[PDB]
Amino acid sequence: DAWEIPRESLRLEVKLGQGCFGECWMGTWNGTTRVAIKTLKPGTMSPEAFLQEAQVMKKLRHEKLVQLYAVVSEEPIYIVTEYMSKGSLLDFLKGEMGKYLRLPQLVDMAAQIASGMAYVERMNYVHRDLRAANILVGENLVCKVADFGPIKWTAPEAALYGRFTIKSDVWSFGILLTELTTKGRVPYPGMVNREVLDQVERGYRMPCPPECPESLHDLMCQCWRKDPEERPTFEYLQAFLEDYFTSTEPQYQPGENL
Ligand SMILES: *[C@@H](c1c(-c2ccc(Cl)cc2)c2c(N)ncnc2n1CCOC)[C@H](C#N)C(=O)NC(C)C
Repeated sequence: DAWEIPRESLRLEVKLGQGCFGECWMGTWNGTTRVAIKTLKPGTMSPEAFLQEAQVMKKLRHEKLVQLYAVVSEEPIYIVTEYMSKGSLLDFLKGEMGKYLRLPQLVDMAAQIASGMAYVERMNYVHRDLRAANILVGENLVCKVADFGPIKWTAPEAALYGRFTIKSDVWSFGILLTELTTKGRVPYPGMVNREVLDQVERGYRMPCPPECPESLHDLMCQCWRKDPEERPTFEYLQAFLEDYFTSTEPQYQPGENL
């Protein structure tokens, strides 16, 4: 295992995250290079359980998935990755940084996540938890996919029958598109989880968010088709979002919030 590294090489400066699973920090690796590090509390999560997501980050490599750098596979376990300067995509949209984002940047972000997911698609994996809080933003508004181990984001066939496919990811990607256009507000405003399952199942889909182009709401609606197989591919979505402003919405004018 060439991914393995020694311990004195990690300085853990700033503390970013925590919970049941363990902490995650900003650090340094061999004195110079800036990294992000994620830790394990041995009590709650088991040793072979926490490893799970790191075996998965070894077998994947793409400019839009957060990159593995090194691992310390002896307790307490450490996982080392590139440092995404600008935090979770959800915080970014909610906070004072995201009030000035308009459609052109928001669509470019969507296209980058779509790229990363089209790579997941090609490699026959399934994400399961694709949403704005597990997208990390970097310098120059680079967005990358982050979690490798919630009914408002999960497709119904998945939430009800455990059927998690790349098509169930496409559903979630559609909800992610509403997070990008409402500055990271919670999808299904006012509805609690049990009420969302009922409504969705009976055909309800979110309306076109204010100032969102109808062509982009149509796309969300393709991603939310009752039938998994009539939802588009990430290859299709990528290509669509990449060319948005020539091929679909060349008329685009900026507005007050998009
Ligand atoms: C904390 C975290 C990470 C991160 C993600 C994945 C891995 Cl394997 C290691 C660390 C971040 C990175 N890479 N860059 C910048 N910020 C990062 N954070 C976000 C800080 O959240 C406040 C990680 C995430 N996301 C986390 O908190 N996860 C546990 C399971 C709660």
